[PDB]
Amino acid sequence: IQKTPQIQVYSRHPPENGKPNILNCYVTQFHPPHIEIQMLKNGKKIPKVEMSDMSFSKDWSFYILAHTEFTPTETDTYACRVKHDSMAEPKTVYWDRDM
Amino acid sequence: SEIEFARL
Amino acid sequence: GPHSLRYFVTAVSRPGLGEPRYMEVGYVDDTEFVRFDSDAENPRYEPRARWMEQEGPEYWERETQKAKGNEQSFRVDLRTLLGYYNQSKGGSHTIQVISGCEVGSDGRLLRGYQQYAYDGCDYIALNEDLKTWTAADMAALITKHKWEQAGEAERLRAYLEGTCVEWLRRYLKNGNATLLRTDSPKAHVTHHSRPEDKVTLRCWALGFYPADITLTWQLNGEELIQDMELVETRPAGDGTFQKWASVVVPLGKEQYYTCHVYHQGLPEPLTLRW
Ligand SMILES: *[C@@H]1O[C@H](CO[C@H]2O[C@@H](C)[C@@H](O)[C@@H](O)[C@@H]2O)[C@@H](O)[C@H](O)[C@H]1NC(C)=O
Ligand SMILES: *[C@@H]1O[C@H](CO)[C@@H](O)[C@H](O)[C@H]1NC(C)=O
Repeated sequence: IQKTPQIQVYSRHPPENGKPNILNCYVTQFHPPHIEIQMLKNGKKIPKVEMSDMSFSKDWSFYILAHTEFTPTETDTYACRVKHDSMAEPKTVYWDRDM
Repeated sequence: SEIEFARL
Repeated sequence: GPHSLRYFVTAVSRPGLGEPRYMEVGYVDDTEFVRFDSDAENPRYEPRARWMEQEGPEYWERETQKAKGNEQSFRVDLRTLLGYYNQSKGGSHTIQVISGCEVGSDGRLLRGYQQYAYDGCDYIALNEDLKTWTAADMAALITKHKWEQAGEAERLRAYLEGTCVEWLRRYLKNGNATLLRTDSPKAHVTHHSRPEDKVTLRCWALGFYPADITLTWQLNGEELIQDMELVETRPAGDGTFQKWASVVVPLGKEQYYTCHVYHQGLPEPLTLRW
C-alpha cells in the first residue's frame, strides 16, 4: 500500500505582521512511513522545528505534524518541503496567508 | 501505560 | 464525557541500514502525552505533556525498559512475517498497532481495543467482546491460533479492563487542568473570487479543544453538506485544533449563506456570514 502524502501549511492564529504565531505543516495520509519533512523560511531551512502528533487513521495511513514558532512580516515567505517514496521529486507547499 | 505485546 | 487512552506503535525494517525503527506514541483523548523513538540519540520514554511531570523516575525507567523490550520483540515479529508471507529479506516492511481503552464520565470501561496491520493492511484485531480475534488473512490466522493456545486474549483482557482503565483514570486526574478543559472555537469567513461570477466562501474554526467539532454551510435553513469542501480537523501546534469548510456560491448572493459551528465550548452554536 502506497499513498501520497497530503501537505497542509497553516498558522495557529490569523497572521499579523510583528506578532508571534506558530506555523504548521501537517503531512497526512501517507504510506510507507519513511518520509522527510522540512520547513523553510525564504528558501532557507528552519532549524527549530518540532515534530509531533504522529498517528494513523482507520486505513492505517500515517499522520504527523511539524511546527515552529515564527513572527510573520510582510515580505517573509514560508514553505514545507516533503520527500516521500510515492513522489518522484520533493514536494514543496507554500504558506498562503490569505486562505 | 503500554501493555507488553505478544509475538505474531 | 468519555475519555480514551491510545498507543500508536510502529516498527519499520530497513535492510542494510541497521535495526528496525521502533516508535510508540501515546495519547489521552486528542492530547499527545508520551513518546518513545528508537532512533533518538539515547532512546527513552519521554513526557509530551506538562502534567506528566507528576510521574516519578520509576515510571520513566519502567516505561523505557518496557519499550525497549517491545522494540526487540517487534524485531522478531518482522522476521516472523517474512516467513508467513514468503517475502525477501531485503525489503522494508511495516507493523502498526493501535492499543487502548475508553471510559465513560464515571470512569468505567466503555471499550477496549488492539489492532495490528502489516504494510498498511489489516492483520489481526481483538473483537469488541475482548475474548476472540479476527484475522484478515491466513498469515494472521497462524497468529490467532498461537494466541488462542497461549491464552493471550485473557491477558489482554486483564490489561484492558484493569491496568489500562486505571492509568487512564490517573492521567485524567493528574492532567485535569489540561485534559478536562474546553477551548471555544473562534470563527471567521474568507472570500475568494472565481471565474464565471462564482465565489468561494471559507469558514474557519480556530483555537478549540477538544478536537471534535461540526462545521456546516447553510442556505435557507438547508445544509449544503454535499457541495461543501473541507479538511480533516488538525492540530495547530499548541495543543489546540482548527478546521475549515468551504462552499462555492454565486457572486452577489453571499449574504444568503451562513456558516454554523457546533462545539463543546459553544453553549450556543456560532452562526457567521461573509
Ligand atoms: C484540577 O484538579 C485540581 C486538584 O487536583 C490536583 O491535585 C491533585 C489531586 C493531583 O492529582 C493533581 O494532578 C491534580 O491536578 C483542582 O484544584 C482544580 O480546580 C481542577 N481544575 C483545574 C482547571 O485545575
Ligand atoms: C516462496 O519463495 C519463492 C518466491 O515466491 C518461490 O520459490 C516459492 O514458490 C514461494 N512460495 C512458497 C510457498 O515457497
